[PDB]
This record gives sequence, structure tokens and C-alpha cells, in this order.
Amino acid sequence: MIKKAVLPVAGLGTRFLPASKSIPKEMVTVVDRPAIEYVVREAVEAGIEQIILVTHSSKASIENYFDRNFELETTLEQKKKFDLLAEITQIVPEHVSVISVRQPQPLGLGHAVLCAKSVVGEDDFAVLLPDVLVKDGSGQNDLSRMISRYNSSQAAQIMVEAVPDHLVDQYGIVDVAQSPNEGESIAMQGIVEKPPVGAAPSNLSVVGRYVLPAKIMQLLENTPKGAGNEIQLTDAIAMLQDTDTVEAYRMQGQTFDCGSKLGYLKAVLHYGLEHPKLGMEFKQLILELK
Amino acid sequence: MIKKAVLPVAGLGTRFLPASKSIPKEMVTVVDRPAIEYVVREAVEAGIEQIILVTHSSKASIENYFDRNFELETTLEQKKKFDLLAEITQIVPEHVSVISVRQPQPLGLGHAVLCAKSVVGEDDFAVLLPDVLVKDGSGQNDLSRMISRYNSSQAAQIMVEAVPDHLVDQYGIVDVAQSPNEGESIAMQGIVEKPPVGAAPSNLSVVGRYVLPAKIMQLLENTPKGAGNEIQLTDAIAMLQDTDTVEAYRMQGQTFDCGSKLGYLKAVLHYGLEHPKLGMEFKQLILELK
Amino acid sequence: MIKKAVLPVAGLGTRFLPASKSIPKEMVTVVDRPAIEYVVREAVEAGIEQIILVTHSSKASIENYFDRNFELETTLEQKKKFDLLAEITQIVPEHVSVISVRQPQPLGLGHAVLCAKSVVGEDDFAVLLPDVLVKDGSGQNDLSRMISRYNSSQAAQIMVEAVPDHLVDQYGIVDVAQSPNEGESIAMQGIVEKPPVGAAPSNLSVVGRYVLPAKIMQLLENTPKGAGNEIQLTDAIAMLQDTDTVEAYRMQGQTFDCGSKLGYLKAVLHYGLEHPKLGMEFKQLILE
Amino acid sequence: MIKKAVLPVAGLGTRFLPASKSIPKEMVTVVDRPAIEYVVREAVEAGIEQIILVTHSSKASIENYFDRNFELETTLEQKKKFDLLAEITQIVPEHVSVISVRQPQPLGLGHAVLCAKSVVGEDDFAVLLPDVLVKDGSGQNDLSRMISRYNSSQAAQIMVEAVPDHLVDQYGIVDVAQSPNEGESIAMQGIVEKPPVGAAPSNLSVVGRYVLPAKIMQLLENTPKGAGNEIQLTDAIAMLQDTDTVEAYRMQGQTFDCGSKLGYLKAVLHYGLEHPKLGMEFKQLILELK
Ligand SMILES: O=c1ccn([C@@H]2O[C@H](COP(=O)(O)OP(=O)(O)O[C@H]3O[C@H](CO)[C@@H](O)[C@H](O)[C@H]3O)[C@@H](O)[C@H]2O)c(=O)[nH]1
Ligand SMILES: O=c1ccn([C@@H]2O[C@H](COP(=O)(O)OP(=O)(O)O[C@H]3O[C@H](CO)[C@@H](O)[C@H](O)[C@H]3O)[C@@H](O)[C@H]2O)c(=O)[nH]1
Ligand SMILES: O=c1ccn([C@@H]2O[C@H](COP(=O)(O)OP(=O)(O)O[C@H]3O[C@H](CO)[C@@H](O)[C@H](O)[C@H]3O)[C@@H](O)[C@H]2O)c(=O)[nH]1
Ligand SMILES: O=c1ccn([C@@H]2O[C@H](COP(=O)(O)OP(=O)(O)O[C@H]3O[C@H](CO)[C@@H](O)[C@H](O)[C@H]3O)[C@@H](O)[C@H]2O)c(=O)[nH]1
Repeated sequence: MIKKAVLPVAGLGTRFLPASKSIPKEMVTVVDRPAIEYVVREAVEAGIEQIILVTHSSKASIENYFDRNFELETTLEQKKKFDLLAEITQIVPEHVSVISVRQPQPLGLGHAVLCAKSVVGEDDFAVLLPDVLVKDGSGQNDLSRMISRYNSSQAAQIMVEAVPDHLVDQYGIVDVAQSPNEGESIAMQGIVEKPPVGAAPSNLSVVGRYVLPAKIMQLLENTPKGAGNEIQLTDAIAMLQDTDTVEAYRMQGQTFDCGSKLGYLKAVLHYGLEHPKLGMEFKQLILELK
Repeated sequence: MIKKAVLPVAGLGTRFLPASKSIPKEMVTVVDRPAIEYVVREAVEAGIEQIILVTHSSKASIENYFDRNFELETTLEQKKKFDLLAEITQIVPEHVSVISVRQPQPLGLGHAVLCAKSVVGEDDFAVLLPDVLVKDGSGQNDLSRMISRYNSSQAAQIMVEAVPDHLVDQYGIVDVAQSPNEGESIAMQGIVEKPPVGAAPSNLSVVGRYVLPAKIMQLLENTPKGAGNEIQLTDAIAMLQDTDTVEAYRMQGQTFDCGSKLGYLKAVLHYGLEHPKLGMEFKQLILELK
Repeated sequence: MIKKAVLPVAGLGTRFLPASKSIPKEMVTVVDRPAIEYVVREAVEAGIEQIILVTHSSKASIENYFDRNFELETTLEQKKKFDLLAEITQIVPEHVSVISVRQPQPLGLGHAVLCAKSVVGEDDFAVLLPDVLVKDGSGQNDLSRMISRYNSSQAAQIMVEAVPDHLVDQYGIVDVAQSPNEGESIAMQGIVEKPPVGAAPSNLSVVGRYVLPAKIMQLLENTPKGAGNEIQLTDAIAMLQDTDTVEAYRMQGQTFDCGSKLGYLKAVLHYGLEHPKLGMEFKQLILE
Repeated sequence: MIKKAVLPVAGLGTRFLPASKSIPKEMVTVVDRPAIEYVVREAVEAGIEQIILVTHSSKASIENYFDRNFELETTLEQKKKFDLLAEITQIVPEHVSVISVRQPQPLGLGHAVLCAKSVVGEDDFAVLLPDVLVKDGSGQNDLSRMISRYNSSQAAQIMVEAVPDHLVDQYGIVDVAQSPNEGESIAMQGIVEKPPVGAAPSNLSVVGRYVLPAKIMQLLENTPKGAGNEIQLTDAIAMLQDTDTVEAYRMQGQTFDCGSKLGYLKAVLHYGLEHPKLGMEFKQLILELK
């Protein structure tokens, strides 16, 4: 029932700038594979069949990653390395497509999502910020939970993890009665994007995983351009709360912010240890560093 | 209402090959604009809102043509040339989106169209072979008629032009009782892809302008492994006459084939003479030759 | 011996839009091939062997067009379409190097040529403005005549041809004693960039072909902004006339500006009919 | 003086995949910046001024990286964010040329260097293999010590360092007389490429740093296919040992091979800990692991 996911990938480097000058930020190397792939595989493992990149004129390498590469496939045959020729050809199942739409100017997430309007058309869709990875564990992943919850509830889902009270100006924050338990979704009565430390309806941060009705697209057309002169998505959610019901899902798994260079280095260490091939030999390389 | 049009643009440019080596065949510059624009501007003027490009890894320029180019815009401002600036920022109306999707391998026109099965969904959609221009006259354009005619008839429409009985080798050809009149569509009881010049149910060529129900995507999914090297669209329309009705609309327009190097030149001369600004200088420029 | 040409291909194509919006102006298809080709088939046919490109971020399409396109070669090799494989595989003969250096910002045709400084070193060199095609004359190509004339006179060559006195507005103009003859060179007293219509020393415009000494790089190092706050090559050709004799070669051939929207359409018409395989049938299309 | 360095980057990254599937192995991000930087910033800091790149159609992003980025630049002078501008603008000193010549087919690391003949001309040149990083904490960089030793001795330098007696069949190993000392040369009798684990002159591997006379280009033009159907450099380095004294400079620094998956991980740890802005907090994150 929820099949389409929007990834906004149209932002320039800035946050990440020397690395992401001449290649996209989304494409920077986490252990051995670009960040974007952790995001796509997350969607995929939740029954997402249509990936809708909202991309910029300079992000061809994201499109090409999920596409076949004649010169590289034939070099991987002429060297008889049918090993990788499988990993570089099945990056994504055959039933899963990948769709490119352009943001004309970087007028912010809200505008970005609104560019995937014509593709999403009439269906209820997920949104995954590809700045954020979401390492899970036993059984399903967090996004799989939210969709099935969206299905039975028919109420927009919005992932939330609790953060230090001072990093609250950095994230969007949800107004909630009591915070819900890991893996469950308590109704929410308000949301705000740039809340100054102490002026926070709670400590529960918007993680960057959503599930939203195609209404949100007509709402995005008619949101004011506030929160830093940019059209904000979390404003369009507030306008949905005026009529439709919106819940805050608490995730079970830990996140990572590959926006911040520091947050990226954290994702390398943690994914570099959970790595099923070098995870252990990596651990050994850390110990012997001092 | 038929809104989505599919432009298969995934083919390398083998026919056009010194020119299209290092830029798409579709970006080949007719008078002063790329061929692809003439095609898109034909779709747009028939209430197409969604341009679905089935593209290759190389055909970046095509996507970028319908997007905004900061570097160029800002030099058109820094130079006072507000002339061009509106021409290159409004290549299409803003209600018109341009979606993009990848043909993993070149397995034929049919497999290209099938590649947009997800972007098309359940909506009846047009197909426009972008290596073929369709200069019209007064009132509205040809594709306009076909779509109005599809909507009322609910039966697939397939543009047909009369061609000499020896060039039947080089086209798809339709089977009709009586040949229809310019601007009207008689029913058709058969289609052939590459029938050998003399064994053809008529002299009516498939022009490469279609309107097709979403249904045809599941047929494409189960077409014989090709009529030639690869999977053919015309084959998938044979399997449509097995259940639904298919009509042949006879165009009232004159066409050009920018696939053949000689067809390209023909079009340069024709669009070059009908040019609002250069048109008559061009005439005077041709007249001056030995 | 003159070996290294220096094509400045770093300018966006504001003059030819929307054609050159997504592609470079140089890859504007003329009959059945990019423009740059014709200009590089000029350099080579006059014994140039190191085509230096001063390019931009946005102009990979040029560098790719003078290199092997793997997916295209292997598809054509398999299908045994040796005709079309011919047209892509040997564009410039195997001995011809094609070199890239980026013009970081576009501060003018001078700054442009001064970006090829390190790669030219101490070698005397030609400059071809790709925006402008020159059409092969009887046997010899105009550029060969110039190179061998610098190779004898050791004095810089500057290709020139007449223009209507009112269009002299928008070229470099050269001052002359006896007005040099068709295929002849003749000493000059000075050069000036985009001079005002009336009060310009002649009707002879700088075409876009030069042969210079590697001395010019140290003149261009000094030469200040002299047009749109833009470093000019002419303003360094001035500074050269100060010390060493400079000449003005006059065109034996015929020329097109693909800068102009009309100049393009003219080049497509001429090269059109003169085309080996297509000219014959093309000549028929016209008459209809 | 020695002023030109010849970086061969025409390889695809089959060794580091799917890292390099859509971005050059050279633009694989170490800590916060592409690998190639470190190599180029190592050449610069030994008075290299013309960084020649032998490159491939896929390697546009290298040439863009050592060039101005009009959108990024103006969109940083906008928010007056001079820190990040600092990072993209003078990545290498203003006095440094960066040249691009294309390697038509990948016929080997000799054929690669021979493609840069018409630009090295008659001048003696360094060659930096970009896959191999060299961290030089001494104060002077291993390449300055080498360039001044060729200057003084006029003898073709070759960086070498010790590798376990197994895994000698990866590198090209040298034939050392008196076994040279840390950061100083010793004349070598011969050199062989990827020799069998057993038939090994020494345990001293060719690292990837070389300083060579433009004699090589005339040798390289007349050496046949060595190991695989590849024109080795090591084989042309032998053909110079036949006539001129060739020395074997021993590493003082510490290397990494981003060719290998661990080499990368190890470089992202080391360069990571000795990072200015991140060292202190990265050191913090490694301690927070368990
Ligand atoms: O015009 C734009 C602007 C942004 N982006 C993308 O948007 C994502 C993140 O948006 P950004 O503007 O960086 O905002 P954040 O600071 O990441 O804040 C967002 O993400 C937070 C979690 O990281 C949430 O808490 C907030 O609600 C949400 O606004 C990135 O992947 C960008 O590439 C676009 O594609 N186009
Ligand atoms: O795998 C492929 C093959 C082709 N194309 C593109 O799709 C079009 C197909 O044209 P082409 O491959 O040359 O086929 P044609 O020989 O033109 O045949 C088609 O076009 C005829 C009219 O031009 C019709 O009458 C036929 O029914 C139809 O099969 C071109 O624009 C190609 O670039 C793709 O995108 N993918
Ligand atoms: O910073 C720059 C400026 C120009 N160019 C290129 O140089 C060529 C010519 O530059 P342009 O500014 O178009 O030249 P003009 O302003 O027309 O002036 C030159 O071109 C005329 C040819 O038409 C000559 O008559 C003039 O004397 C000569 O100075 C073009 O291909 C540009 O792309 C660059 O690469 N970088
Ligand atoms: O046709 C070619 C072949 C190689 N390369 C590049 O050359 C570099 C080094 O060559 P590569 O083939 O990756 O390594 P090997 O050739 O296996 O080994 C090289 O590197 C070893 C150290 O890693 C040395 O000991 C060897 O002498 C040297 O040949 C790589 O970045 C390649 O991209 C090219 O650009 N073009």
C-alpha cells in the first residue's frame, strides 16, 4: 500500500564541503559503499518499489550508482571477477525502480519534496532524508514498522528519538503528551522546526523518516516561506494537524547524522565494526593506533 | 484526461554517429535549439504535464536542458541580456515536470517504454519517439486530436502517414480496410514491424506518435523475445488488438526523421525557413549558392 | 617548427543559445559532426600535433569526442559496422596529443591563452578561436601558409579579411600600408580591439587565427584589462609590435562565425553541399 | 629543478568497489576530503608546480576538484561563510598548473606515463601513484628528500619499503646491494614486477613514488608487455639500469593502499586522529566504542 519513497538529494555540499566539492555528499564513502545505498536499502527492506530522487544538475553519480555501467561490467569479466560483478549489478532488486526529478533552486526540503508531487500523484508515500543513516538489528527495521502502523491507523507517521535538551535548536521537535515506548506511536498535537533551547515542546526530535498522505503536496503549495526564508516540510505537517491526525513513532534503533563531518566519522566507526567481512580485522586496527 | 507522455531517449546514436559520439542524438542542434525541445514543445501544446524521459547514463544534457543552469543564468544577468534569460528559464511552463528513468540495457523501444511502467501507473499515456519531429499548421496540433479522440473512443490511437511502397522495409505498417482521411482515425485489424517491401497490409507507416492504456505495460512484460534483435512495441500492440480496440489516426501534419542524417538536414531546411526571426534571411542565404 | 595549437574553449555560448545551453557551443552539430572537429582538422592538416584545450567545468564533451568511447566502439566492433566505427575511432591521427587545462575564471582571450603558458613553455605556437571555422582552399589550407611564413619571416602572423565598415565595430582591426593581397602577408603598424564604427584604421578584421612567439606569454602577463575589463590578445600583439615586426596574413579561404545564428546556418549550407556522401542528395532537398 | 609530476588515474577502481562504482577511486573521501588531494598536496610541498593527470572519460570530478566551482563559491560568499570558502578555493597554490591528457586504452602503468610524453617534454619528472598515500610526519616529506637526492646524484630515484616475505608478489621489488637505511638511497642492480613468492631479490617493494629522467619516455616507447598484457614501468626502469645508475630510496614516512579496503580504513583512522578540527573529538569517539 505504501510503495513510493522521496529522497531529497538536491542540497550542495556546505555542511560537508571539502569532500563534497566535486562529488555529491550523498555519494561519500562509508567504509566501502556510498551513504545513499544505506538509505535506499533501508527503504527497500520496507517494501519500497519506487525510489524518487529529488536531485540537482550535479548529482549524476547518484543516478548512475543504481544503474548498469557497461565499461565496468566488461572490465569485471576480462578480469574473471564475477564476485563484484554481482554486487555492482544487483545494488537493488529488479522489481525496484529509481526515478529522477530536478529541484530548479535550493528553496529547502519542503520545495524539494513538492518537486516529487507529479510522481507521487495520489499514493501515500514515505520520505527519507539521506543525510541520516539508521542502523537497526533483530527482525524488521523502524521504517517497516511506521508504514504498517500508517496502514492500520490512516494517520501520518513521523519518526522521533529523544535528544539532549541543548541540541534541540538543531532538529525539528514534536509537541506530545507523554513520549511513546520504543517501537510504538503516540498521537502528537504540534511540531516546530527551529525551537530555541528551553523553548522546546519536548525533547523528542524529528529523525528524518516520514509517512505522509498526498494531501501534504497541496499543503506544501500553500505553506508560508518561513524558517530561514526556505519552505519547510515540518510547517506543512502542522497544516495537516489542523484537519487530519498525525502520530509520532519512536524508533528502536540508533541513528547517525552524515550531515556533520563528525557524525559521518561516527557512522564509519559503527558500520565499520558491524561490517561482516572486515568488522573484526578493523577492530584490531583501532587497538593498535596509540 | 491523458497527461503523461513517455520519450524513449535511451538509445546510443549509431545512425547519426560522428555527431552523436559525445552528446545525445536528441541534443543535435536543428536550427538553434536541440531536436528534443521540438518534441517536448509538441507534447506540452497537447496538455502533457509530465515528460517521462527513458534515458541512458550519457544523456545528462537532455535532463539538464529542461532544468535551471545557475552559472549561465548569472552570466546572462551580469551581462544585461534579459532577452535570452526568459527563453532559457521558461523552456517549458512551470506546471510541466520532467521525470527521468534508466533503461539498464538497450533491449529495444518496447523495453524502454516498459521502463516507465511505475511512473505511468494506471493512467492512459502518450508515447513520442523523439528521433521524429511533426511540423503542423493552423488550429491545434496532431497529437492534440489523437488524445481528444482516445478519450471519447476509449480505444488506443496510433499515428499513421502514407509512405512509398518500397520504404515499407524501414517502418512499422498497419492493417486497415479503407485508408483514413487526414485528421480522422479508422479502426485497424493488424500491425507488422519490419514487413519486407511488397508484403505489407498497406502503405500506412506508424509515424511514432501513440496514445496507449496502462494495460500495454503488462503486455510488454510478456511480449515475444523480439521482432528483430530485441522486444518491439508494435508486437505489444498486436496483443492489444486480441482484446481491446486499436484505431489508426492519419495525421494532417508533415513529419521529419532526425534519425537518418539526411532526414535531419531536410528538417534543418524546413524549420529554418519557418523561423520567425532568421526565416527570410535564410531564404536569401540559400538563393546565393552555386 | 610550429607544433602546438591553443584553442580557447572556456567561454559559455551566450551568443548561441538555447543551442549551447546543455552542450558546449563547440559541439554544435554542423551537417553531421561537431564544429570543433573542423577547427582541429584545420590544425592537424597544417602539421599541428598538440591541440591544447583551455576549457571549463562544463565542456567534458570536447575531451570525450577526441578519445575512445568504449561502449560505442565495442557495440560497433561486434555488429561489424566498420563504416561508422571509422567515423569515431580515428578522428585525429594517433601521433596527435589533446591536452586540457581549465581557465579558472573567464577574464578574457588573453588570460585564456596565458593559461596554456606552462604547456607551451618556450615553443612558438598557433591560436585557433573555435567559434570561427575557415573553409579549406585550393590544396594548401590558410593556416599552413601562415606557419611556413612565420617559419621564414620569424614574424608573428595574424589572419585578417575585409568586413563592411559598419560591422568593424566588433572585431580587432589592424593598420596597414599597402593593403595585403589574397594569400599574402604584409607588415603592420598597430592593432586595436572592438574600435568605434568610423575612426578604425582599416576594414581588415582579426579573423581568429594567429601564429605567435612564446614571448607573447610575458606580454600577456603584463597586458591589463582592455575591453569589458577583459584581458585582450590584441593588446599583447600591440606590445609585441613595439619591439619585433608583426605581419597581417590575408585569407585565401572562406570563413564562418558559428557565434552568429546566421553564420552557423551558412556553414551548414556550404559544408552541406561540399559533404562527401550527403552533398549530392542534399543539393536535391534544397531544390524542393 | 624537478617541477612536473605525472599522476596516472586512468584505472577504474575494481580493487575498491562499490566505493568507486560511480566516483573515481581518487575521490574516495578520507576523513573529510578526496584521496587525490593528499597525493597532490604531497607533490606541491616538494616544489611540484605542473601536476599532470593521465586520466579517463569517467574521471571529470578530479579536474573539477582542482578548479573553481561557480555555484558553490557564490553561494558561500552569500552566507559570508569564509571558513568553507577557504576549503574549496586555493586547495593548491595559485602558481600550480593542472594538466589533463587521456589514456585511450588501459595498456598499463608504463603506457600510462608514456601518454604524458608531449607535456613532460625533455624535463626530468616525478610519478605519484594516487592509490598509495604517504604520510610524512618527519617535517620534510619523503618526496622532497627524494627530489633533492636525484638533483644531487642525478640518479633515477625509486621509493621502497619492507613488506612481509609473503605478499611480495603484489608489488615490484628491487635488487639492493648493501640494504639501504631509513630515509636514504643505495644503488640497485635490477628490479622485477610482481615476482613469485619465492623468486624475490628482497622484501623491498616499489611503493608508488618515483623520480625519473625523460630518457624513460624513449625506453617506454620500446618495452614490450610485462606482467599481463600490460607495459610495466618497472620493466622500463630495468632498461635504464642497463646504462645509468638507478638508486632505491627507502621510506622514512608511513604509507596506505586505498587500493585495499583496510589500507583505506587505516588512512581514515590515522589522518583522522591527526585532523586539526576533528582529531580531538574523533579520538573521543574511538574511546566511546564499548
Ligand atoms: O532545497 C533543498 C534543501 C535541502 N535538501 C535536502 O534536505 C536534506 C536535509 O534538509 P536540511 O535543509 O539540511 O535540514 P535539516 O537541518 O537536515 O533539518 C531536517 O532534518 C532534521 C533531521 O536531520 C529534521 O529534524 C528537520 O525537521 C528537517 O527540517 C538534505 O539531504 C538536503 O540535501 C534538498 O534536497 N533541497
Ligand atoms: O532500446 C532502445 C531502442 C531505442 N530507443 C529509442 O527509441 C526510439 C526507437 O527508434 P529505433 O530504435 O530507431 O526504431 P525504429 O526503427 O524507428 O522503429 C520504430 O519507429 C518507427 C517510425 O520511426 C515505427 O513505425 C516502428 O513501429 C517503431 O518500431 C529511438 O529514439 C531510440 O533512441 C530506446 O530508448 N531504447
Ligand atoms: O575568458 C575567455 C574569453 C574567451 N574565450 C574564448 O575565446 C573565443 C573568442 O572569445 P570572444 O570573447 O568571443 O572573442 P571576441 O570578443 O569576438 O574577440 C576576438 O574574436 C574576434 C573573432 O570574431 C576577433 O576579431 C577579435 O579581434 C578577438 O579579440 C571564444 O571561443 C571564447 O569561448 C575563452 O575561452 N575564455
Ligand atoms: O593502464 C593503466 C594502468 C594503471 N594505471 C594507474 O596506475 C596506478 C598504479 O597501477 P596499478 O595497476 O593500480 O598497480 P600495479 O600496477 O599492480 O602496481 C603498481 O603499484 C605497486 C605499488 O602498489 C608497485 O610496486 C608496482 O611497481 C606498480 O606497477 C593505478 O592508480 C592505476 O589507476 C593507469 O592509470 N593506467
